[PDB]
Amino acid sequence: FELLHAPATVCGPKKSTNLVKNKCVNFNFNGLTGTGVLTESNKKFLPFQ
Amino acid sequence: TLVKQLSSNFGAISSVLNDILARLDPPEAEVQIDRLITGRLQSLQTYVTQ
Repeated sequence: FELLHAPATVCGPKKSTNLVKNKCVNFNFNGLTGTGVLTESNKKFLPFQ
Repeated sequence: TLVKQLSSNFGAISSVLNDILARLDPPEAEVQIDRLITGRLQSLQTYVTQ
């Protein structure tokens, strides 16, 4: 396994949940084992990041 | 420099602890976690002394 943080494809066989904003949750994105509050931001990205 | 010291291996497989935890079995986690604990404790003692 080539373990990194770049966009992964081969993800495990577990179904997804929905999302709740403005409340402290322990999100699990494609990796990203953290905890915080999810607020819609304004930082304008670029088409690849 | 104190904050930047957190992002270092110190000899373990990876820096971030919450990625070690979900990536090694409990019989193997303590060794990596211990390497991190000793390193971070040393950094904190250095900062306090200065």
